[PDB]
Amino acid sequence: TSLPNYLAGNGDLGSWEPTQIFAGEADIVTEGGAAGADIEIYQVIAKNAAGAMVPHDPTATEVPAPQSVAIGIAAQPAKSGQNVPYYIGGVFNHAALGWHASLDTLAKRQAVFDRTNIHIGNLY
Amino acid sequence: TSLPNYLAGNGDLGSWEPTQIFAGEADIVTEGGAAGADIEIYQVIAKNAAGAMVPHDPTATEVPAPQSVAIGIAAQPAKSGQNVPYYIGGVFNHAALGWHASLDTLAKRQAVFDRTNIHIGNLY
Amino acid sequence: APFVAPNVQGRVIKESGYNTKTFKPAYVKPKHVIDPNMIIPRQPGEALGTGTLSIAQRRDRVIAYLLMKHRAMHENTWEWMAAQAAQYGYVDVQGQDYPLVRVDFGRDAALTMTTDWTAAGVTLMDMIADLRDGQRLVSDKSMSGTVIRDYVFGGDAWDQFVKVGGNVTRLWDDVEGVQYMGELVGANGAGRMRIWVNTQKYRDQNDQEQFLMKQKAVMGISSAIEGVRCFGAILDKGAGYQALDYFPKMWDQEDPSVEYLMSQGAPLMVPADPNASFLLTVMS
Amino acid sequence: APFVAPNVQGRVIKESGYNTKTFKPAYVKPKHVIDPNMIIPRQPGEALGTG
Amino acid sequence: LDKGAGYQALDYFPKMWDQEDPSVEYLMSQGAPLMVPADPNASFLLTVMS
Amino acid sequence: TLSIAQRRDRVIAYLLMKHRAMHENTWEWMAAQAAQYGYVDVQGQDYPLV
Repeated sequence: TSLPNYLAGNGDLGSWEPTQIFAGEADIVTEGGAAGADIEIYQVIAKNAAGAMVPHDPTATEVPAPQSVAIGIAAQPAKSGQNVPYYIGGVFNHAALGWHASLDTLAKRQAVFDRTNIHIGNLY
Repeated sequence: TSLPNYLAGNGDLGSWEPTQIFAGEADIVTEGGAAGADIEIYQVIAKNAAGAMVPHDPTATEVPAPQSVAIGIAAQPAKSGQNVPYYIGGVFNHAALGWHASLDTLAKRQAVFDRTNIHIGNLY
Repeated sequence: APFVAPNVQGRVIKESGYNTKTFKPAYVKPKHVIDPNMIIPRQPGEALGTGTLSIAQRRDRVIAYLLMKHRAMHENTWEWMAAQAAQYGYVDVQGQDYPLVRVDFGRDAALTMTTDWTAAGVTLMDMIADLRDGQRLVSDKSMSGTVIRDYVFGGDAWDQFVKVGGNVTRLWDDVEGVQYMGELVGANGAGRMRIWVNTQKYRDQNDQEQFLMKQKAVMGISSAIEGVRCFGAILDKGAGYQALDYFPKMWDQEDPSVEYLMSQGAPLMVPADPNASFLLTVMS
Repeated sequence: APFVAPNVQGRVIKESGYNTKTFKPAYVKPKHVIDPNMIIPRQPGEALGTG
Repeated sequence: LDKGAGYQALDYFPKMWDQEDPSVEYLMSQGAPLMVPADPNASFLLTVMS
Repeated sequence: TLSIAQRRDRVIAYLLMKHRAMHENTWEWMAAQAAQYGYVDVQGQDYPLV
C-alpha cells in the first residue's frame, strides 16, 4: 500500500465473460418468499413443508417431499432467514442456471419444467 | 468475473501511508553490489566474508563476523545472486527502515551508524 | 511547529495517510396497476353525481394523485435511510424482493454504548456525565474532532431522563413529531447540550408502524457529519439508463386496458464522516 | 445462422468476452564526470609545439 | 412472413422491440434464402482419398 | 468514459453487424453445399430435415 513500485513488470487485470440468461419471449413473473437454506445466484428452488424456499433437490421422501417439485429460479443469493426474489415466468438458459448432480442431461432439465410458465431451452 | 452486483453494499478499497525516508539535508551516495541472501526494501545490509551483501545482524561468530558491522541501507528488493542498489549517504528516518529484534530503541540504532555518512534521525 | 536553534538545519515532519470506503446504492420500485375499477368510482374532486368531468379527466386526476404519492414514498425512504445512517452506522436494507444486506459506514464500535438509567441512585450529574463521556469518545475518534451540539432523544428516553431528574430552531415550530425542548447549560463545559425529542412513526414494510427514532436510546450528532445523498443509475428504457432522483413510468396492456404506473429510484444516504455521532442506549 | 420454421419464434445466440495485459517501463540513467584532467590534454587536430 | 416491410421479399430484415419491465430488448433478423443452380448437371464431384 | 446508453448503442451496432454477417454466412454455406453435392440438407432444432 505505502510504497509505489519503480521497477518494470507485467500483469493481467483479469478477464470478463457475458453470462446470458434469457432464451425466449415469455412473460416474466417474480415473487419474494422467505428462504430456508442458502441459495446461490440462479439456482432452482423448491418449497418445503414449512413454506420456505429450499433449493431444489429431487429424491427426497414412501411419498416424496414437496421439495421434489421445482418452482422458481433465484435471482440474488440469500442465507437462511432472508427472503429470495425468484422467477416464476420467462424462458431461461440451459447452462447459466445452477442445477446440481443427477440432473445433468438436457431431457431431465426440461422434464422438471414441462408444465409451468418457465421453459428451459438451449441457446443457439 | 461475469455477473455484476445489482445489490447494495460497501467495499473497503485500502489505506495508503507515506513512507518518508529522509531526515536531513546531507548528500546521497549509492552503489550497486551483488546480494547473497534475500533483501527486503529499505533493509540494513552488511558484507560477509565473500564480499556479498548479507542483511545486517549482530551477535555473529568469539570473533565479531563482518556481518556485525552494518554498511548501507538497501533501496530495491532482490533475491540471492541478484545485485542491490543501496544508499551509503544521507540522514535517514528512524522507523521506516528494516531493523530486526533486539535493536529496537533509538540509541542502539544510532550506535550502529555513529561514524559513517549515514545518520539516523527522528522525524517530528 | 518545532523549535530549532537558528544555527542548526531543521527538523523534518512526517505526514499521514488516507482511508477509502466505497458504497453502492439500493434500488426501489413501487407501482400501481390502474384497473377500470379505479377510474369509474367517484373521487372527492368530482361534481357529486353529475358527470361534469369526463372519466378521462378523472383518470387524469387519479394519475396526478399517484405521481404525487410516489414522490411522497421516495421522500419517506430518503428520510428512513437518513435516520438509519444517523443512528446505527449501518443500514439494514430488507424488503419483500430484496435480501438483507448491511451497508456499513465504518462507525467505531466503541461509540455505540449501552448504559442503564433504571438503577437506584442515578442522579442528574450521572446522566450528563454519560453524555459527556459519549462526547469525549466522539471528539477523539473523529477526523476533525468536532464537538457535538445536539442530543436527539426518543420518547421513553426523555421520560426516564425527566422522571429521574427534577432561526434554525425556529424552522421546526409548526412541525409534528420533532420539538426542540431547550438548551440545557449544565456542567458539561466541553459542549452545549441542545435537546430534541423525535417521535415520528413511519409505516414499516409489514405495515406494523414503528418509530423512526429508537425510543429507548439517545443519539447525539453534530452537523459536521456532512453526509452526501447518493443516487445510482435508473435501469430503464426511459431517460436512457441515467441517474436521476426518481423516475415515473407508464405503459399499458391492450386487452383489457390496464395501464401500469411505476416509479423507480436508487437512493442511498452516506455520511462522509461517520465518527461524528454516537448511539447511547439507556433502557432495556 | 440457424434455420427456423416461419411459425416459431427464433433462437438466441451467445457472445464473447475480453482479456487484458499490463506493462511497466524500465528506467535508464547513464552519466559522465568532467575534470580538469580531461579538458587540458591535447586533441589530435592541433599543430605540434604550440597547441 | 413478418409485418415489417409489409410481407415483402427481401434479403434480411432487422427488427427491434422490447418489454417494459424489466428493460430487456429483443433484436431479430429474418431471411428466406435458397441457392439454386438452374443447370444442376454443370458440376461434378470427385472423391480421391479414403 | 461511456455512458450506459452509449454502451447499449455500441452493442446494438455490433449485433446488427453480426446479424448481417450471419445471414451472409448462411448464403455462402448454402452455395457451397449446393455446388458440392447438388442437394442441401436443411436442419436445425426448429426445423425438420428436408
